[PDB]
Amino acid sequence: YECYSDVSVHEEMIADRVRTDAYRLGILRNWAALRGKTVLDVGAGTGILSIFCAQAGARRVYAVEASAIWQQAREVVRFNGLEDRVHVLPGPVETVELPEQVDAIVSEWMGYGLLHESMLSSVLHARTKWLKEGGLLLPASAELFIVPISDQMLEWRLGFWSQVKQHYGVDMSCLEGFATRCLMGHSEIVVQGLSGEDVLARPQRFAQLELSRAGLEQELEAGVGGRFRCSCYGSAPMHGFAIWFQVTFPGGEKPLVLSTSPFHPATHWKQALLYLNEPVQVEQDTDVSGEITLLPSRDNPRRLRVLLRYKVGDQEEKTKDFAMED
Amino acid sequence: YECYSDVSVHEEMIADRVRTDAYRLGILRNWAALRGKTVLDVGAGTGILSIFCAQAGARRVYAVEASAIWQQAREVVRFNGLEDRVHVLPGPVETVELPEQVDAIVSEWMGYGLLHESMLSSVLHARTKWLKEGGLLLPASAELFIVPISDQMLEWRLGFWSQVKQHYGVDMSCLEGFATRCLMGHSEIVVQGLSGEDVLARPQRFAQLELSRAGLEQELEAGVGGRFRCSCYGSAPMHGFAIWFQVTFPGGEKPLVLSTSPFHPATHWKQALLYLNEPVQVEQDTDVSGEITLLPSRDNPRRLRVLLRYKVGDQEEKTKDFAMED
Ligand SMILES: Nc1ncnc2c1ncn2[C@@H]1O[C@H](CSCC[C@H](N)C(=O)O)[C@@H](O)[C@H]1O
Ligand SMILES: Nc1ncnc2c1ncn2[C@@H]1O[C@H](CSCC[C@H](N)C(=O)O)[C@@H](O)[C@H]1O
Repeated sequence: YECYSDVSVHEEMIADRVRTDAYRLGILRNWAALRGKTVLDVGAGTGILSIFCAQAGARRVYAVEASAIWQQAREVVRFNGLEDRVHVLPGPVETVELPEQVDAIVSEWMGYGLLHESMLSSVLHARTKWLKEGGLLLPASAELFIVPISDQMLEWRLGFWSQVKQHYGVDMSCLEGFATRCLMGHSEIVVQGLSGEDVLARPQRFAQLELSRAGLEQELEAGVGGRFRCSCYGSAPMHGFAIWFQVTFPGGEKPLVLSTSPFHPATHWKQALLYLNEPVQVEQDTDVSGEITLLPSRDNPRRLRVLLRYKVGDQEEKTKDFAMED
Repeated sequence: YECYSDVSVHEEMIADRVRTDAYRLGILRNWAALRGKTVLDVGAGTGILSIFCAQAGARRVYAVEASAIWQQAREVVRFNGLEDRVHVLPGPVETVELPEQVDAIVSEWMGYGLLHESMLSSVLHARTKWLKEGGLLLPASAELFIVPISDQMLEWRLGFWSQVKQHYGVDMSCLEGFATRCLMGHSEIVVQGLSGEDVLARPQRFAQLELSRAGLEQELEAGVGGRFRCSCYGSAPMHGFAIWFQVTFPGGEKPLVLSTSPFHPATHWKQALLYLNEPVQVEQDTDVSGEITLLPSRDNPRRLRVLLRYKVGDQEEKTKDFAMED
């Protein structure tokens, strides 16, 4: 059967060493709590996290996987001789039947912008249904950050048309307006990796999601987020905002943090970019504030929508609402 | 209006210096034939080729463009003060009405694998309808090449699963079979850029398309191509074949060749790859032969289909038919 996408998606995740080592170490550092205990792996994929749990000493791991990759998970487990310790089960976690409640849930559920097409609702469903009172959740929480940015690659693309004269003796500088409207004037969230120098101010946490928190499902439906305020470092053309997340694994010891910040090593999640309609020049101490909400799209409840109200310096407040890139 | 794709596509073409300089110089080297003459630019895009023709001395250029980018073409021409020499006209070349027959047609019509979603039929329609007897076609011809290849990036992806043990202490080598079926076992043409070291034998020309040739439209409908034979250079895991094209501009003087070969500087066309179902080991002097045809797909006449019958060394003849990547 056709499976190009199957392999590519899992290759990308497992090739993401930042992600995979964070889970590797985040699970292993909890060995004392996992040794001789049971684990549910929500969305086991190739089974890698389930085998990490077994390495950490778990007696039984339930590796639940909804798509066809479950077949590969079964094979990886059998091949590593762990079929008596890791039970790969097909189908959605919402309807899986387990022989027992579990001591722990592990899951990599995070989407682009944390919440775009994420498995969070499934993890919470599984927590409610299958996790023992006082059970371990790995990771245990997630936090969302926002900061104003100047995107060097975007700047290059905006400038491209004025470079045509130098290359080919045809003046196309008149197309800057066009490029700006097309590249910035849309209402789509753009997934792109930034570096530290693109960041124009101190990043601000705008949401914290404690996965054990009661009523988190209802919060996610209504929208998560809040206000933010920061001050710019120097002269720059601000292009908009970047948002990203981190998730935290409890330690034995200090917690382990898997971060997708532009200051930290790159991951496959990159960051989620929210472009203004056009650049705005900022200076040292330019105040930038706003209010942001992440919520389900109307027409597709799995698709991320962002509501943003913002103010840059002395410019009037502006609204720009986004929906995730196709 | 939403125009992200508009700008990106044209940015990519104009940013492709190999392509754009080839047209720049290919047109300019024909200055003696263009000076004081008329040109039809089929699919003018941003108008760049039309302005090249004006620089070459054309009295009048008809810049015909079917999509919304015509608006930008109009602006570029007005901005360069050439509205009296370059006439940007909206809509498909098939229904454009010109005041006169033209002395020359210029067009960049080539698709991936030369013929995937190409404008060749439109160029030939325009040639028949609008070009004067003995008129100049730029470029004048196209040639197609095939060679057996070993794709280093594919090899890396095939090997990936056996590297997991080293990174994360989980053995996933058992997934090689899976990766191979998924990455090679499909029937899609893959667009990817190769280097000279991926090429396993002397490339063979398998088709030549003379754009003035009578009945070329009927050839394209029936399928273009032919047999080929070559001999491998050394020990390698052969993954399949790469195909590519060149187009030729007559000189004043020697012709100018725009090539998309893996031995030549990279272009946005890259090459079109035809993977075997699994790798085959070849050695010095391993004979590789076959027959290849490029033709319209059944369900979408603009989509490229490739019929391939091939024989590697002592292995029996095999058929594998492909259709272009979604
Ligand atoms: N409701 C659900 N129940 C079970 N599996 C699900 C699910 N929703 C998504 N999935 C699966 O969850 C996986 C998430 S990707 C993470 C895979 C693996 N745990 C790893 O870390 O490498 C995908 O394979 C997807 O098919
Ligand atoms: N039948 C047709 N008539 C007119 N324009 C067409 C056409 N089919 C495709 N096009 C246009 O032809 C262009 C080809 S891309 C090449 C654009 C430009 N000449 C350059 O070299 O940079 C696209 O803009 C496409 O919209």
